[PDB]
Amino acid sequence: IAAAIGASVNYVTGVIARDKVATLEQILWRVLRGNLFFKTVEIEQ
Amino acid sequence: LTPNQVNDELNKMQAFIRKEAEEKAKEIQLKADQEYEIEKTNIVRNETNNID
Amino acid sequence: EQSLRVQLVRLAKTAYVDVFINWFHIKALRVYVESVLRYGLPPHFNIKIIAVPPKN
Repeated sequence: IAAAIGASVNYVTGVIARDKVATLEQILWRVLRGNLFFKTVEIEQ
Repeated sequence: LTPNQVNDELNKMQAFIRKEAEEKAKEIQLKADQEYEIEKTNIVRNETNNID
Repeated sequence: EQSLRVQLVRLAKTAYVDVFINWFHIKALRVYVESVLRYGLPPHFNIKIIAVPPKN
């Protein structure tokens, strides 16, 4: 909500072809850098 | 995972961000009290020399 | 060889105990550091070391 035109917080936009690869990244993320992600997803073509 | 699980972690995120910053901010203001005294003594000793 | 032999067994033994205490330092600190980083609140953790009888 209006914070991805700004820079008050950082968002990482990205396309990935598999929700599978999204998972592995989620694992790496949680285990070793703590619990600091908000994971949202939208379907593309 | 499920949206609920991801929201438990979300809550954790803003917890981390806040706690490391309070911890940072205590150290930051503690250097500011050492700096007040020291600068104050330095202005004074310089000046009394001039007055002398 | 004789002089080296006494010195070496003694040194290994002394070294051993020290290297062991340091190893256990790292592991204890590595579980605390990990725990705060993944879990967050509450500040204090319930930590136990459980001795497993052999092969279980």
